[PDB]
Amino acid sequence: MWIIEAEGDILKGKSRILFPGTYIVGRNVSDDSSHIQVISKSISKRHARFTILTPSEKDYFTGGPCEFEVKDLDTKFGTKVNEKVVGQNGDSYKEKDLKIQLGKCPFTINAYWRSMCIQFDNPEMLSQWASNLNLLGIPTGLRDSDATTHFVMNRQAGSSITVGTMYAFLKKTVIIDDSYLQYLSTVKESVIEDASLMPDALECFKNIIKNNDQFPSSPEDCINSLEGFSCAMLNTSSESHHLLELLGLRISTFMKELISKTDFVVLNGIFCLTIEQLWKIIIERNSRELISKEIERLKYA
Amino acid sequence: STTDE
Repeated sequence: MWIIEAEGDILKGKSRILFPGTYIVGRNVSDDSSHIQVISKSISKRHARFTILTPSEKDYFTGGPCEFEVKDLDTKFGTKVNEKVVGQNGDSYKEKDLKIQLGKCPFTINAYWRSMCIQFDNPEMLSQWASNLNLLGIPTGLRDSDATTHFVMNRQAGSSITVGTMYAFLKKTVIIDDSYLQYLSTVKESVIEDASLMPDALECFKNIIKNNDQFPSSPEDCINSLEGFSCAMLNTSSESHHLLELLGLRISTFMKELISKTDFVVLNGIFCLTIEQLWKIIIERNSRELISKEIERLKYA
Repeated sequence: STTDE
């Protein structure tokens, strides 16, 4: 999401999260959901318009920012972004750091993008929440992305967690749920400061995994728990390969050396396992000669 | 208030 702050007291020492939509920025304007007061001699009463576009689907995958546009409102002393004069018709920016000078004000408004892309585990969940989050500047999606910061698991309806959840946990993504989304549905009209929505996501995550037999204590104890072992699967996606890598496994992807060198087959007279079955073991027992001894029992038998 | 330096 986009945030602005400034040096000096030109924004009253406060930062602000800017959602998609339009703001009028100026000396004689009151801080509400669509106006930003910036007090300095050389800033016009109504000085600039900032327009933030809503995110595209691509940004969920690239981690790119919402397009940020600046128009100068025919002012006395002009507007610059990153030292470039804003012309008539304005300019648009897709960089993640903008230094915006209004007039001759010696202090710049500093706009920066904080990464936040939300993956959903369920298509009906995505369709219900996507428009809501997009209006906050938060890209969303279903498929795997390297720009994902948060992952929404389905209601753990007294049942097993999905591979998407297991994967998110392991790559150290913050796992959230419905209750945090309900919180986000609260905030569009609000004027709130930098990092306002992030810690609640971490609190949600920490509470989710507490007393939960689908999770161990941390990603750290799961990571490399199967080192020394090796496996094989059919047309492994790079995500499932990375998932198995994170468990410390040696992987051989296929389309006498597939059989006796490889300890088991992961799926979707050889010995086969699902990732779902592998997760059950990856939690269960204690040590490296215990939590990897039940997996070593399933191989010999 | 009129804008200046």
